[PDB]
Amino acid sequence: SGPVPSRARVYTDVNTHRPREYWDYESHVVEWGNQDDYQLVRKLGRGKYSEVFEAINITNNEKVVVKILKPVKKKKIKREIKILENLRGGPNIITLADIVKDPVSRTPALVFEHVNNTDFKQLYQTLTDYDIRFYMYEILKALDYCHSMGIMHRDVKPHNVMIDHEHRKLRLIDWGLAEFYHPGQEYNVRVASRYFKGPELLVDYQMYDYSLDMWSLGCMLASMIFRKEPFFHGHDNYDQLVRIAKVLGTEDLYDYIDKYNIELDPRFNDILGRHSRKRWERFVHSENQHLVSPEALDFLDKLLRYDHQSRLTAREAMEHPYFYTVVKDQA
Ligand SMILES: N#Cc1cnn2c(NC3CC3)cc(Nc3ccnc(-n4cnnc4)c3)nc12
Repeated sequence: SGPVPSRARVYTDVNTHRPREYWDYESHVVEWGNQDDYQLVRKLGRGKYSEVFEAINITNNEKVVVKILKPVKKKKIKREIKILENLRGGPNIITLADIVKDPVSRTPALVFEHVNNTDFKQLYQTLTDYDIRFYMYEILKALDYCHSMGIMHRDVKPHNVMIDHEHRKLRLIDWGLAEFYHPGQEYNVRVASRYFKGPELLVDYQMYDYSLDMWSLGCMLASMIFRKEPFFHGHDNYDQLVRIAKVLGTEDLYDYIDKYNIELDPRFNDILGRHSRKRWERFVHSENQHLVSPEALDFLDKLLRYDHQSRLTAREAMEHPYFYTVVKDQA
């Protein structure tokens, strides 16, 4: 007779108190700049819904990044744009600088500030214990901000974090999966990269919230401190939950599904089984030990919970002892 509802613990009603225009993005009319202000220098990457390029703004000679959209429902384009406009100027959020359209193709393109990134496959190996703490704090600033502005990112993962290590500068990018949180709303669970999916997505619980992002942050942290990328390495969406169960154990999994009355896919019946909750030490070794501390593990344990209501908020995470060195240094 149905699954049990959930409300976010924090920033629950923030969009309700706003003018409709703020979250009702289908009514947003898009303000188009001049496509001839930007000349593409070279391709930077691909996506599911985009091709990305370095470009020059010829009026100021500023370097710029251009995300040319593949055909996607116009609703989804207005959402990314609206979300980006709402968040502009927020801490460690990428700045949307312009929106242009090819006058012939009619293909839309988003123009962003350039960050002098160093790709994470090279950067993460160089990273000290202190660096991980510093950049994790920087990410949490962005997440607390967007959550406080009524927005879930829903795609937090290393590819979506730009770090200019030289200037100790971080930007959270790709708001193309992001959505507005409204209490009661049932969301698409076919979101996020497999390795970063929260249990709520994996068991098809739709009434999820900001805390989804905190799970994915936990996945990031785990891979960085344990130097194991990715941390939960499922073969598919089913085996992804099993890879999690083999670590957080099945006891809390079934208490979770019980608490929310979740109709578990029949196909999980075979493969899930019974597994104990492991201790973090099973993942410590001499190569990664210098990154691992009791603080780090305490923090990680409080991100990585099945029950979304029981995970740390961004603000609570920022107040954790793991960050005391960082908070002191920022004053
Ligand atoms: N936004 C943004 C942004 C800023 N600097 N920077 C850089 N800087 C590096 C020196 C080159 C690379 C990059 N790359 C990609 C690749 C693939 N997808 C995206 N993307 C998808 N949706 N939004 C962005 C970005 N994106 C960005």
